Amino acid sequence: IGWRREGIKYRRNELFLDVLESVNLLMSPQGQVLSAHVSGRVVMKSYLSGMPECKFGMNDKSIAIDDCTFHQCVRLSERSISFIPPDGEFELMRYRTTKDIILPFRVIPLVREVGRTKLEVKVVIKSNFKPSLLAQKIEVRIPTPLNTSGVQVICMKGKAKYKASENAIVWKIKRMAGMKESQISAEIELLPTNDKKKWARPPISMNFEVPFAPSGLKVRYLKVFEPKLNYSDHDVIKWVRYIGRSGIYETRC
Amino acid sequence: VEDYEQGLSG
Repeated sequence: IGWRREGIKYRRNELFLDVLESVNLLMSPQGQVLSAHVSGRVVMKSYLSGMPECKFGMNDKSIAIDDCTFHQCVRLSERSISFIPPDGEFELMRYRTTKDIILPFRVIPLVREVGRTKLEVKVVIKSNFKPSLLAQKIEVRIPTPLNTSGVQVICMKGKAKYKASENAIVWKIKRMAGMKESQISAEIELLPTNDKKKWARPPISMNFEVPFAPSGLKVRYLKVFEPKLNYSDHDVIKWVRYIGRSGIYETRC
Repeated sequence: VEDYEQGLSG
């Protein structure tokens, strides 16, 4: 074992697991999911005495993993995962998922043209997850046409600015609980324009962080066995956090 | 969103 030395001892045998998923979505204007995937990694931070043999178990039956490499120390086959981890922080596994992804937010855009002069836009977001969980760091980014003289917005939650240099309205919300709805309206004031070329309407995109794996993955157990030393599994202090963040998360209209 | 939960569940 060239990844972990042999004299390692800790008063407090403790490990930390991070499940870090980025969830990607391309959604049609009429709500069809055009494309969706999740990339994830499990990072482990372990302060464990000796040369312990852990078994990592999750609900891979109950979700479907489409492939994934592991860390050198993983013993290859419920065909569950086995290893002696390096001390400190390392990447346990990396994975991909396409089936049965929880799409934490739903974006519902509504767009109305007022002659040649104004666009009326309403955008609704819906959080799709347990009410006890908060999403945070939410941005909705609404692209505006190149011939935009100015923008008025109203929204009850958050703050929104027109950012002319980037041709987008950006709406930010610090936190938002599962199973809710929020909306923004904007009046976009148009300059006159070359009648011929139509507006090539980029999607509305989102940023967010959520405290669960959007793939549905959960950690069931991480079992520690070091059989020379006089600690056992139930002496180990175990922590998990899940951090699901948006990758490319777009809704067309 | 980035708080450690103690123990693993299912």
